[PDB]
Amino acid sequence: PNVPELILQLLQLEPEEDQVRARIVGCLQEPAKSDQPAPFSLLCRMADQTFISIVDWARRCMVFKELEVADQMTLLQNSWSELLVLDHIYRQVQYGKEDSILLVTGQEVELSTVAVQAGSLLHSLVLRAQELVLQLHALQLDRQEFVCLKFLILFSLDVKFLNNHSLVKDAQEKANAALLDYTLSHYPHSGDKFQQLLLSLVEVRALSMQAKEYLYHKHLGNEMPRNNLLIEMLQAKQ
Amino acid sequence: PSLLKKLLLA
Ligand SMILES: CCCCCCCCCCCCCCCCC[C@H](O)OC[C@@H](COP(=O)([O-])OCC[N+](C)(C)C)O[C@@H](O)CCCCCCCCCCCCCCC
Repeated sequence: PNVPELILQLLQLEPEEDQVRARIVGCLQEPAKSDQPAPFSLLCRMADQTFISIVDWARRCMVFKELEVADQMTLLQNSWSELLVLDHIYRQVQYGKEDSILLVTGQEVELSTVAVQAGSLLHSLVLRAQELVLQLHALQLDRQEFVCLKFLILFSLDVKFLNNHSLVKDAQEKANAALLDYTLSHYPHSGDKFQQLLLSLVEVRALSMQAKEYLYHKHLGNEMPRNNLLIEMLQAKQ
Repeated sequence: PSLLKKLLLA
C-alpha cells in the first residue's frame, strides 16, 4: 500500500515518547509548594505539561508554523481539550488494559481506585473514555490514522472563526483526503473505517466538553503571574 | 499576560 505524503510528514514530526515522558516527569518531580489538595495538583501540572508538548508539536507542524500568531492562538484555543483527550485515548489503546489507565508519566491508575476517590463527574468521564478506547481498539486505529486525526483536530475550526481562511481550509481538505486514502489502501476489508474514524471525533469532542465542565467546577483562581497554560486556555473567551 | 502567545513566539 502507499502512504499519503502528509502522513509521512506527520510521522517525522512525532516526538519520541520517552523524551516527552522524561521532560514531563522532570517538571513534576520538582520540590513542590503547599494551593489545591493532592492528588489534583500533581495531575493538573501533568496535563499542563502534556499540553506544552502538544503546543511544541504544533509549532513544528507544516501549515501551522506559517499562520499568524493570532490564528495559531485561535486554533489551539478551539482544540486543546480534544488534543489532550485524543492523546489520552490513544495512550490507552496502545496500553490495552481494561482494569487500569496509563498516564503520560508511565504511572498506572486502577479503575477501582477511581471508583472510590473520584467524584461522579470525573468517574463517569473516565469510564466513558474507556468505552471509546474499546471502540477504537476494535477498529484497529493505528499510528498513521492517529497522527492524521491529531492534525485534523488541530485544524478543526470552521475557517470563519479565523482571519485567514485560505491556508487552514486547504489543510482541512488535504488531511481529510489523506485519511480516506490511507484507510482505503491499508484497510480495504473494513468498508467505512474512514467514516467510523470521523464519527470517533464526535465522541472525542463530547468527552472534551465534559472534561472542561469538570475543570470549571473546580473554580480555579487566576494567577499572579500566570504559571499554568491550561488555566489560561480554560478561562480564555471567544 | 499570555502564556500561550509567549510560547508561540519563543
Ligand atoms: C481538558 C482535557 C483533558 C482530557 C484528558 C487529559 C489526560 C490526563 C488525565 C487522565 C486521567 C486522570 C485520572 C486519574 C484519577 C486518580 C484517582 C482518583 O480518582 O483521584 C482523585 C480525583 C480528585 O477528586 P474529584 O473527582 O475531582 O472530586 C471528588 C469529590 N470531592 C471533591 C468531594 C473530594 O482525581 C483528580 O484529582 C484527577 C486530576 C486530573 C487532572 C487533569 C484534568 C483534565 C480533565 C479531567 C479529567 C479527564 C479524564 C480522562 C478522560 C478524557
